[PDB]
Amino acid sequence: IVGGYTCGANTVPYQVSLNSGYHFCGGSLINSQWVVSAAHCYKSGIQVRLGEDNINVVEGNEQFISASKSIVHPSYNSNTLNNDIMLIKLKSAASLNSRVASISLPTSCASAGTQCLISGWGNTKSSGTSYPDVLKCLKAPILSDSSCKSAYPGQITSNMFCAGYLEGGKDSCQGDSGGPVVCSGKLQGIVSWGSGCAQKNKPGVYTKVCNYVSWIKQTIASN
Ligand SMILES: [Ca+2]
Repeated sequence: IVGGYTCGANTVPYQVSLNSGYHFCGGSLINSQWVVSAAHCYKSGIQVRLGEDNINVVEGNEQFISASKSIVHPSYNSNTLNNDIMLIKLKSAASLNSRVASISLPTSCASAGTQCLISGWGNTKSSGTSYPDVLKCLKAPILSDSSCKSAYPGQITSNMFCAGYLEGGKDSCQGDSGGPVVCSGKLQGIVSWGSGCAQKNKPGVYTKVCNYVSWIKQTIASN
């Protein structure tokens, strides 16, 4: 997250870190057994880390649970990033509490202008590199589909939306991928892609979760 703030420990209780020896992507806890992330984050050998603030220090509220299964969306295209969503099942159920909590799925799509919370452990610099230990947060609005398409000609599908600031300076970034965009208490987006980070006229692009609720629910119900 570039241009954001320190969230505070366990203030974003649905945020998870995906770990394969090292943090590599975010995700969102949607029930005791299942995490939502980006398909481009797929790899084997995932350990889900819940209850994290500093990802390099054991602070006392963590739950580390290995994934048993991951399910990339059936129509994910890694070239275009269309349908950049995947589900990860935990080998054992998380113990839900005030600091480890699921986030609700939306019932309707969000609108441009809605303010959302974007979070992660990704790069905090737009020109260099600096990776934080503690969770960072950014409040940002959803942008109009016409502004989004104009920013990224030929690249924005109906399964994507833009959020952020056209002036630059405030965005998600590498290492935030897979993490949440939460608006009014609902998971509306997944950190997906962008041109660099925090660049003028190049807002963040997010997977549009509302399009996937029926796939998420039916997949969980049979897996
Ligand atoms: Ca920790």
